[PDB]
Amino acid sequence: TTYADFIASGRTGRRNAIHD
Amino acid sequence: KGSEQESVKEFLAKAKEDFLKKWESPAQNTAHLDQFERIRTLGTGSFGRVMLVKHKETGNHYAMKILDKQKVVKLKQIEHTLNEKRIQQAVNFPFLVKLEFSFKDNSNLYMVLEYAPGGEMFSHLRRIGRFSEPHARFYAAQIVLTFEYLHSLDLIYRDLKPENLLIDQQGYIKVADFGFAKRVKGRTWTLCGTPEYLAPEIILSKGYNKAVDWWALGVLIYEMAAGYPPFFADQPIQIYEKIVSGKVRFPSHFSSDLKDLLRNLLQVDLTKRFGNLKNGVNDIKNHKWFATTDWIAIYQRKVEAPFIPKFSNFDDYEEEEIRVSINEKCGKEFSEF
Ligand SMILES: O=C(Nc1c[nH]nc1-c1nc2cc(CN3CCOCC3)ccc2[nH]1)NC1CC1
Repeated sequence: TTYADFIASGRTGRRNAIHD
Repeated sequence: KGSEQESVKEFLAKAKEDFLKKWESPAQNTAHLDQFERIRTLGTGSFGRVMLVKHKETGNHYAMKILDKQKVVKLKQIEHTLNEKRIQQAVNFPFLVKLEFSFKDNSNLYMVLEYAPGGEMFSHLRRIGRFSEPHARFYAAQIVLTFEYLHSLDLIYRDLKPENLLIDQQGYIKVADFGFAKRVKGRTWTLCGTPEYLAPEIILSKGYNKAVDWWALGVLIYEMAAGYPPFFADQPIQIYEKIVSGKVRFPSHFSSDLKDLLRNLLQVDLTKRFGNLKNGVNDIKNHKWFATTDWIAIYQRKVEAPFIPKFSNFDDYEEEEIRVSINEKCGKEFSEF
């Protein structure tokens, strides 16, 4: 499932902005 | 006509006049650090902790954002930080976090924010998994009205995401963190935002406008309703490939109304993206998915929130005292703060 792929990913915590 | 729309245009006209007086004459140096009892760290940003504080002579609680001046310079965020404070002290809207006080010392800038006991939508969203559409719609509607307000002031917000939306004691949203907000008529070029939420024209170095905020609303609605964003991967670079690919898939449980609103918000073609057309914000407000929404009732907070924060409960941090240097750092850079 897509949910399972998300939860196993590295981007489930708070996401930093990019500053270039 | 449009009796509704005429009442909108008149409210915005008065709001813009309030904003412009404050935009041209910013509040400055309205408190001092020793007036605040520092209770605990609520969270962190790029430039320092955000602290739960109590204003000593009123007993009110605030969230005090600390910004190390040298860290701001080193990240080349001086102008963005000056934008942030100048814009935030000037706006006034139910769903915007208020900048109650600001000041600086030798080491830091301080922004004393209105405190939302519920914390960040992000936390509750990840824990619960996803919001049902009526729940997501409640929040989306507040963002719709807030972007209508900000965009009428020629403000672009540029960092919509659940991390930046606070839940107040009544269950309503307050938009926090104006670090990338900018007052611009016409186009701008800064590559800034959060990868999952970047509009395609940003990734493509194309020059862009307020329409990036409407694309970002599409991401937020999707993430609230799905429990994951429409474009994700382990590396931002793979995220950007998907965003510009022109492709998006919706969970099987998205209503067809929801899918239609999101196809017009997550439109890579600027000329077809909702919010950016001839009717502007009203192609969103008058969309099917929002048919049950009483926009005025939302604004004056008459609608019952689907979720009220549990009336201790913070993530623990190691807590250290603020170190103020003996010499002023970066004084000229932040003179107007
Ligand atoms: O400006 C911010 N926050 C706030 C501005 N005004 N009010 C806040 C605020 N920030 C808060 C942070 C928490 C921490 N919780 C941890 C567990 O999950 C829920 C949040 C709780 C209540 C909070 N209220 N930035 C966020 C902390 C990094």
